[PDB]
Amino acid sequence: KAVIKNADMSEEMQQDSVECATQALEKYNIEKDIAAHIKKEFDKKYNPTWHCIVGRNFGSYVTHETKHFIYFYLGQVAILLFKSG
Amino acid sequence: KAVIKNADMSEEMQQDSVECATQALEKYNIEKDIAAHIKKEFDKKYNPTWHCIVGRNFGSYVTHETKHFIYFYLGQVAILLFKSG
Amino acid sequence: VGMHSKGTQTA
Amino acid sequence: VGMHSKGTQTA
Repeated sequence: KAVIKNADMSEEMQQDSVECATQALEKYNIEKDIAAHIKKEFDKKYNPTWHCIVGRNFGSYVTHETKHFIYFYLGQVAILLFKSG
Repeated sequence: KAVIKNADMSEEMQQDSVECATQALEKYNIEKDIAAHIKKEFDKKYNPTWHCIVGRNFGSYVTHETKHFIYFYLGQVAILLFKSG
Repeated sequence: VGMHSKGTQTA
Repeated sequence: VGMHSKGTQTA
């Protein structure tokens, strides 16, 4: 049930984003742990430094490296994932 | 009404965060704009690169530069502000 | 590396 | 240039 709202990344990395987040929602209930899982997977796979926010109510303003930004919904939870540093 | 929950940052810079966020909450109604305002002010004053999340429900896992992290509440909104890159 | 700022808002 | 990871969670 993935709705990508904003993305500056390749399609493959987008798809990896969605699937990594889906796995994290299957495994964890707390937003922070879901975010931790995603962030850690991405630092491992794609190199640091990634940052992830998971929640139903937030606004953000962030800065990211070219081609390394995604903001999408999975059901009712919004997920922001991006690389910086 | 600032409740600092988690901080790795000088006291002065902490107090600047809170004041900056208070001014932002007076001025803007939308979380994203509040975050935008705070992030932008911090890039100007303390050099890039800062990132800011403002909301009533989210979890996060992020990485920051030593002494450049704060997470606090201001009324019913939580604010995450940190520097990386 | 190019750096770009972005804002997001849940509805 | 030390880097540290942190998690946060709203109530």
